[PDB]
Amino acid sequence: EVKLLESGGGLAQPGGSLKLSCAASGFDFRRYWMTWVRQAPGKGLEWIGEINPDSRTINYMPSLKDKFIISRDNAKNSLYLQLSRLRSEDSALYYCVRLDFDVYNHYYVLDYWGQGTSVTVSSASTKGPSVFPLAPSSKSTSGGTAALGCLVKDYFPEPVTVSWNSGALTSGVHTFPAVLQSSGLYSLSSVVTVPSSSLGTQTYICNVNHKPSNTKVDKKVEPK
Amino acid sequence: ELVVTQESALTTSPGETVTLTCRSSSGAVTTSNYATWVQEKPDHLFTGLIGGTNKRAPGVPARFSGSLIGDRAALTITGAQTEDEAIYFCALWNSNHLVFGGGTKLEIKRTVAAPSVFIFPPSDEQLKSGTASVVCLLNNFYPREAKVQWKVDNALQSGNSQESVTEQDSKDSTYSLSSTLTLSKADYEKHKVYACEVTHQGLSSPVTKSFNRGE
Repeated sequence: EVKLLESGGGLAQPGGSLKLSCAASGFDFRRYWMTWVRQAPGKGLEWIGEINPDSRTINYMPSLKDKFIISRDNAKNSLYLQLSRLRSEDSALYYCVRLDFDVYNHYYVLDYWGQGTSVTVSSASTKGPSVFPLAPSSKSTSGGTAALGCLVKDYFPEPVTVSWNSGALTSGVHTFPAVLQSSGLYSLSSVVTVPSSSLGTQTYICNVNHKPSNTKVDKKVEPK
Repeated sequence: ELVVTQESALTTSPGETVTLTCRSSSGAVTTSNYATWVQEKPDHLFTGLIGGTNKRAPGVPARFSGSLIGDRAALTITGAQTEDEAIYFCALWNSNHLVFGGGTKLEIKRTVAAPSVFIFPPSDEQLKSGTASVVCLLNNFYPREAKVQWKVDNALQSGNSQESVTEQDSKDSTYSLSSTLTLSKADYEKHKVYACEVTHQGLSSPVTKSFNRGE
């Protein structure tokens, strides 16, 4: 019940600036060094910097002055990151990370990580997805299973979240990595496979959320 | 420009020992670099595994250990389990800074498994909109290499399909693949037979799933 919840992400215009924030609970935030890390789509991890408990020591990745500004507010158990002079290379997931120091043990670990906020730097406007059913058939069964799904098509920017039956259905679910179409828009599919004989046994609803365009869609996928 | 390098990809079987390494362009990796390892599982789920070169973090299974091998830091997994499939990042401290390696993808081997194949026609809702997507699903297969060929009235399609693959499943060690063929509504309506043709090591001959437009 260590919690690290990020916010502040979304679409930002090139050259603009943006403030990410992270609220922490379930540990004594006042005593811990905190870290920001990021990861560009399909790429590796990148350390941005860290800040000690009293804000007197702030370490940054080699970069041009004030590209990043890290601060914290111990009264609000909160950590902040100011990004400035935004360009497309800044498009990433940003992670709030707890650093476990320990001088006697010679021990420094990034033990607790937040889920991340997404930042996309672009001047293209936002687009909500269309959600189309991928309908199962009783006659189209492979390997003892029937397959159904949702095609989440033509959205910008990433990400979308997908779930089935409001999170009640998880077994047999595969949500695929999104692909970037030549139109500049993303597309992904989410599928569920179930034992053939259980097909008419339950309802299948895909729940699609796209925060950047405020699109929530609930699609019932019917045997057809 | 300290650069940290790791192997891109490694494969091991369950129960075997596997060693991941981490090298530095500045010097031998030393105790003074306080090497850390971080595990990334699907859904951006992170776990700190090792700190200070060789100290295993609380909660982490005893199977993981850290050490130095020659010039490098090493992560060793003894008796690899299917749930050990992940990306492993090393990171080195160099004075003020932390520097991540590029990460190592660890694949866990299993017996060959043929894909289940499914084809989905475009929905009527999509066709209202002027385009048509045909989707092909290859479910739960191993190893990763799989060919999908799209055919439209038996003509091989090229340059109008996209495909994406899941990470290796932590329980059954398989992959799934999804491929989309995109054409215009007008081109979709001109043709009858839509086929997804699949080849894979587990299939002694190609599996074809197809449907006829409006049947």
